[PDB]
Amino acid sequence: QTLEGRYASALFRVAKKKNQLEKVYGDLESVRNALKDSSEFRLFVDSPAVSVQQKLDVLRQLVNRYKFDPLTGNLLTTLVENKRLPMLARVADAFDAMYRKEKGEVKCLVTSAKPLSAQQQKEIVAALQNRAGTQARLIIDYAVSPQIMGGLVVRLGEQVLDFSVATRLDRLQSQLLAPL
Amino acid sequence: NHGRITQVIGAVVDVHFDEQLPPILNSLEVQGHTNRLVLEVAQHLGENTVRTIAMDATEGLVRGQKVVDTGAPIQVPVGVETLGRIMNVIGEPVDECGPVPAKKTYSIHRAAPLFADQSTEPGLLQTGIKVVDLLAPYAKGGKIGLFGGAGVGKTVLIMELINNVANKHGGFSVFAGVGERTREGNDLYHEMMTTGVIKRKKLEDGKFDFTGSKAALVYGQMNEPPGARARVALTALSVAEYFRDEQGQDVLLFIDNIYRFTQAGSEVSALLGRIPSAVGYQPTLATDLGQLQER
Amino acid sequence: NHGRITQVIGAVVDVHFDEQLPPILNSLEVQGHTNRLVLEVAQHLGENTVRTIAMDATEGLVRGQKVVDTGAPIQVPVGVETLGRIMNVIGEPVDECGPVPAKKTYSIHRAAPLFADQSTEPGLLQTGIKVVDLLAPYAKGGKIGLFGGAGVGKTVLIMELINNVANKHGGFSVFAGVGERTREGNDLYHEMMTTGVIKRKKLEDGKFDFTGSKAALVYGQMNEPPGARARVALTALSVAEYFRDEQGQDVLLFIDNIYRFTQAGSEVSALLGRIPSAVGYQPTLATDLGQLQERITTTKKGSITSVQAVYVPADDLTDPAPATTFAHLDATTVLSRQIAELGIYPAVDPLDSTSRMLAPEIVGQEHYDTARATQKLLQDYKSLQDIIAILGMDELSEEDKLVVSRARKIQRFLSQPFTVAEVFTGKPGRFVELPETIKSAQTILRGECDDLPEMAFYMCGGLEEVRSKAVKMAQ
Amino acid sequence: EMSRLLEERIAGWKTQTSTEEVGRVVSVGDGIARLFGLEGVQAGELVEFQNGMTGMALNLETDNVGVVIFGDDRSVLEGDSVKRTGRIVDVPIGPGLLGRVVDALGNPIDGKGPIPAKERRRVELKAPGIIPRKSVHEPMMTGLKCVDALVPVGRGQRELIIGDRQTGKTAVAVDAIINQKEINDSTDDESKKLYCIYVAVGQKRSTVAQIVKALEQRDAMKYTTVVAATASEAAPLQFLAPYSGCAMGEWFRDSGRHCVIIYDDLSKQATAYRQMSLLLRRPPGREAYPGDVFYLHSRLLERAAKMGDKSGGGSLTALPVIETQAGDVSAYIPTNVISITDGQIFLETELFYKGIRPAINVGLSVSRVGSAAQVKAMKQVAGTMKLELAQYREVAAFAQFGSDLDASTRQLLTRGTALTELLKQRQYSPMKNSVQVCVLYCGVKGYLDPLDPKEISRFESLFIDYINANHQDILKTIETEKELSEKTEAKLRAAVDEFVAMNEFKK
Amino acid sequence: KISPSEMSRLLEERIAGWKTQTSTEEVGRVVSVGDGIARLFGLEGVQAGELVEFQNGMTGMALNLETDNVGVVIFGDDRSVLEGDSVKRT
Amino acid sequence: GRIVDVPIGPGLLGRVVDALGNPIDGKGPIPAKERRRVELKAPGIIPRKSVHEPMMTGLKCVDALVPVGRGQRELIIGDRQTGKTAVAVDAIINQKEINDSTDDESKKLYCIYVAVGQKRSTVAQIVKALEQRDAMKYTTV
Repeated sequence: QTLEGRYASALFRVAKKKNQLEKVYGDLESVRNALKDSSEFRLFVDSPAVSVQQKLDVLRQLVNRYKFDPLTGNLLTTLVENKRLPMLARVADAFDAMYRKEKGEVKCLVTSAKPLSAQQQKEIVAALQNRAGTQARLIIDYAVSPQIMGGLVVRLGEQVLDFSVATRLDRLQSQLLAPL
Repeated sequence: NHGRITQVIGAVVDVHFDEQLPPILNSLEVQGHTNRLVLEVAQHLGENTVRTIAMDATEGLVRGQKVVDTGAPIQVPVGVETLGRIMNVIGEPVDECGPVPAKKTYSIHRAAPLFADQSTEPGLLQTGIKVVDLLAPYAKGGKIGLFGGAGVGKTVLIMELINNVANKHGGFSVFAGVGERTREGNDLYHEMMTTGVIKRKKLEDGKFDFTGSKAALVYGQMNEPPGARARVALTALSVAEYFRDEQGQDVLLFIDNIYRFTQAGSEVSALLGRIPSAVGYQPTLATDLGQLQER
Repeated sequence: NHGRITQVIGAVVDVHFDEQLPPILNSLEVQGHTNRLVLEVAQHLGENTVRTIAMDATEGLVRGQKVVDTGAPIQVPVGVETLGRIMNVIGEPVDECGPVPAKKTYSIHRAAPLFADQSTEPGLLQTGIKVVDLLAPYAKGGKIGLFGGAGVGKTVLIMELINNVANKHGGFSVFAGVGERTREGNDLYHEMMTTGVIKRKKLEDGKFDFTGSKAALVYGQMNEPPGARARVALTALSVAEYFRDEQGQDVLLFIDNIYRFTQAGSEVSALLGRIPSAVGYQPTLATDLGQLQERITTTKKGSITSVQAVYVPADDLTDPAPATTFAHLDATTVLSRQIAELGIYPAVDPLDSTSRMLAPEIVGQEHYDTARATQKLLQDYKSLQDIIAILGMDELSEEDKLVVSRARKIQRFLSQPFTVAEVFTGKPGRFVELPETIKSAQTILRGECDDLPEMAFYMCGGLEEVRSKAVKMAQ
Repeated sequence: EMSRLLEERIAGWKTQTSTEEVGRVVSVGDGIARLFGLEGVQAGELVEFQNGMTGMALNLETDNVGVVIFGDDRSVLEGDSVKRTGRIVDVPIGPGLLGRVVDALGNPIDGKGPIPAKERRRVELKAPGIIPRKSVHEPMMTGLKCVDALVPVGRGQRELIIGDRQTGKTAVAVDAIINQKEINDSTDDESKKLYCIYVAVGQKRSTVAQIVKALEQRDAMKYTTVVAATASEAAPLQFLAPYSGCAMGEWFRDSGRHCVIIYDDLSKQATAYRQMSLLLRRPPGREAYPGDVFYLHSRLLERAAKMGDKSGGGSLTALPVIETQAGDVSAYIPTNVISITDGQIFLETELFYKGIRPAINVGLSVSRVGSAAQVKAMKQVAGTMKLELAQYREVAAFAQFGSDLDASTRQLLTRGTALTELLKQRQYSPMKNSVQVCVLYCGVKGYLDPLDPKEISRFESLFIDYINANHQDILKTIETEKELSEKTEAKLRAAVDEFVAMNEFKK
Repeated sequence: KISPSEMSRLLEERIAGWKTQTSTEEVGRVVSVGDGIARLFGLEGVQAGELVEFQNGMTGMALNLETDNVGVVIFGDDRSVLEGDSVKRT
Repeated sequence: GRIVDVPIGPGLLGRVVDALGNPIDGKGPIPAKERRRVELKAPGIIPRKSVHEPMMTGLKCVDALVPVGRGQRELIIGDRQTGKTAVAVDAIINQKEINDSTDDESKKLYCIYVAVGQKRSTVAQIVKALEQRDAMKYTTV
């Protein structure tokens, strides 16, 4: 639908067709992690002082100096040609949120503090029998409003299963304030 | 600099450069077609792209067409050689008598005089007309409205003012036609050549010898697009500022209509997409009239 | 909850929260700032982003500053401690007399009273002014409007009504200034401290004792942003709702230039991203006003009488703001410049003025008939203005000349020198009862004062003064 | 992690990282600019471009920054670097601006040197409140008979000079400026001295030069400063210049001194704000003006105030000026300013074409302060003058029938005509207060009724010279007591009798 | 807000490395149609005021050249034109 | 899944309700079982007939010079405070005699007063004026 949605759908389709999925799959994770860890690649992408030629040159140097497919390089050249390089992170998020999807999903998830290997195993196996997707590489997080009960988002958008304490509590209260 | 056209929307040309963008109001020359086309920058947009107003028609233009940056705004020639001649907004002559062999050129966009370089002593202008010098005395550095069409003796009043100011004050004069009828311009030119305001004497080889005359002419024809008729009065004003500053003279400046100046400004603002003011006029009306008239 | 400023546009602030959002209308305090900047949430935009309107100036803000959510809307104190005290929109006193030691605080935003909790009982007010006592009687426990341009005497009329009502009221009262001059605000404060409406006492230890006061004050003036002008009337209405809900008392509520309540929205919606209506006004021009007016209503608990001054830009009564405001009023008084240019003050147009408390089932039939006869006379005089301007009075018949004479006489008789005008008029004030006005109007209509001149009715009050002035002018 | 790659390829990457204090232009046009960077920039902050041009950080979007350029859009290019000055838009103040013409931002133009600097008070400050403010209880000597009598201007007031073009607004302003010379030179005490500020907005530069020349001629620049934002100057500078003048006057307001600012054109400020808004794509309204015009003018005019006893006691008056179109005051801007001001001085083209100059009407001109801005000596006379002029205005409808009318009506017409011919004055010729009191006493005591109208000029002049030659003791007694006791009144009547004796007139 | 070059049929080529830009400056593809107007992608080289010709024999004038498209005014009805048609320069 | 709809019936007679049929009189719920869609198709050309019955307005100038039928759509246009609401309230009040002096529902005239933009004080005054004359047993608001 959106711009990043269009580019992500095109990349998903073409990589399902011609080259492979796993190469671009690993590429998107590496690119996002470089964006979120370097702290200067982001400014290189957003800044307009960088010329289009310097942009393409640095992108081709990253291609050569890293495990990189031609499809992602053509994607980056297209985003540069259309002035959509700042939409890299967004595109990556969309490509990870339908999608990045044939092999294994990445999901967010929240607790109060450090859980244990036992209930971690239980959580992953329960979410695996619920998903029936054989690959799941998740996230841990800590937000204490939902008191301790495990809330999460298995990343496909229309499933945010809100297994929490405070949320069920407030929903119940607002339900049972109904008249008669 | 050298750039390329990216799109053409009527009289609004968007141009792309690779490095060292030109400032606003600078001039750009298109290359790759006849009828030499000049574009005045007006706005930066990003992506090393700029927007320009054309001084002539844009029919026959192509995307990717090459453009050169002159490095300065529209530069009109100045001198005593511009006396008796006619000139367009880009300084070129349209009288079919040769080029202007002037030793100098001035930009049409010049800052007004400062607060220090200004005379505090007002003084009348000795024209030589009785009703004028009696009941509506003129002034030096002044601006006089002239409400009247044809059938009244306006062109003759103009020529008399020119001749008397040239005889007594020794100062030359300028006439600017801001979107005037072409037959009216021809009539005025022939009336000047008859009355002696212009002295166009043939030479043996076939050139002309514009000897001591009393008026330069600057015509922005009505068939010209918006962008010329708005930058014509500035051309004539620079031509007059040349005589004022260097020669140190008290000159005149006749303007055929300032409402067409305002029409052209409003048109240009509508093309560039500026939101119009109360009655359709531009939001830069008083500002443009002041940029003109404070010189 | 903590949040970050991401974008700033004049009187609008876009904030970003991480964990949990605040609801709409909630208050936020900016921390890295000199003064106490407060932001009122107005919209939600996604990405956990919020849009807010600032109650003070945004000069000094930074993209990154920190903001704290108070969890509730703006809270103004209430009680008998607000009496005899000025309070800005955020409740902070600017009287330089100490803090407000009130127990309870009310929210600026409250839902209006329901349909069943209303009581439309017809009463009258004793204003002492002839024009309103005769042709536009004011309703005790209802809304009253003074519509006018600039320089027609709204502030003077409100000050006269204050002098003639609030001092002779006994109950409580409130005055809101929404984009009016600080000069007249200070003047009202000092006139109240003079007349005893405000009773300030300085204790030995620097504290103050406002016990005995009978009027609160809320001032958001021209030296304030739109956010601090579109939220002052609501503060004053909360302060009055506390009285007329808990204390059960009947209150007055004088408001000066309610039009600013819309003007602020006009200089805010462009920055909030809304499409303009006909003359740049909002699409919410009617609801933003009705949500304010429906809180003003007599109920079974207490009563709010209200007196609102409504600006009229460019002397155009067809503007959307006054057009909408006309529908919410129980009594009306439209001032005119054409009548003020004649030196008549108050410059009330008695034909554009109207009321709901003029029917014979409220006022008597003699009052009703006198009012309707005066209106008929003035309309018959208006109908001859064109032919008098072109041709002249000589073309007219004798009945029409008598009509014109009586209409000019009753125009000049419907003019009163107020007490607060003594500073720029010199002549002393004239309180006027209703039966004297009615007798004078009856006599002028019958023809018992045709012998007198026309300039003998100018600024005289009753008829004995008119006759004494005619006697003195005979010399 | 990977910064070596960018440093190697871009060749200058390490310097463009600190986008918190340095930024880069992106777009330019219509006096507006867009910058990428400057994350720690304050709103309203002053910004310095590459070529010395300056601007105001108006809007702070999520990524870009929208800046208003105090100049023409030719010294600013896409790609130019931009710095932070680290301070809000500010202007210099204090002693050092007196006798100095300056631009909107305190930069001099008359070519006489730089200007010293205080801590540079801000421009868009907030006005005072209710407690420190004080009512007006002392006058502002303008030097015009009609103004000082019927339309008195106080010290802490905001009174409007409204009228069509070519009616004598700048003349009133410059006379008000010139009349303060004797009062300032004769005092040497800044509590009684009155400084001044003259803000020109959209005014012709030659006119401003002529005004400055006439003030230097009459020594009226020791205590005045001028702020010029003319028609050639950009629109942001016309928008600012009033606020800069008000910031220059706040020093006098807050230091116990007294001042008066004269904005000679506020409609041009409003036109420039309309321009900037339409170029910022804001939604127009009535006559294309936005809704922030009332706020625009009120921000500026609400600063004029009379501080109280504990806030020093200073003051700041304000004489804003407005040009109308065919005398229409039912427009939007005149009504917006009348709803802000504390009075009104109206000017007409009819009286100015007839010959009455200053063409100050009196039925439309008003003043809320009134007698409180007058001295008792001038009260006692201007009251009678106002009453008699009201009577004359009333009974002037039937003046052609003066022969058919009673002697009372003819006496009223004669007195009114004499007063109207007595209120006239020349350009650049003010009058002291004692002289005004003497002249109006002569007028209101029937000494001009039999006298011919045209003679009243030379009559007045001779009388003035007489009381400036012999009765200086009377003048000093009036200036000291501020009252017309019976003794001074009898002395004045004796002097008037001696003058009518020693002088011959047409009647 | 999407450009004609950003539609999801060309990006399947660009991502796939297809470099079939040998489509000349003479030929373009219709992108939108309505009310006597057409909007094309291509014809980088067409003059302003130039005539162009559609599949079904009809002709039009190119007026609004743009960075991403070309605006054409039609000398006839819109029933003949439909999205996806080809246009060639005369 | 419900399209916006409102209740209908004689349970509305004598009651005051909001736009959605929720009562605001404060005395009991709305006893009505059948609902109706808000936006509907008007009836066509065939299921109609000419206007032949009068609608007694109670006034004289209306009933004589500007008559009103049953099936008409007549505008009342004027300025503010001119007697617009009073005409309608008199039209409502004139019907209580016609309805009391019959039990034929084909001859009784029921009434509906839609108050858009008015203030609740005005609506309460109108309800009071109707209750004072027993003109609510055949009207709804």
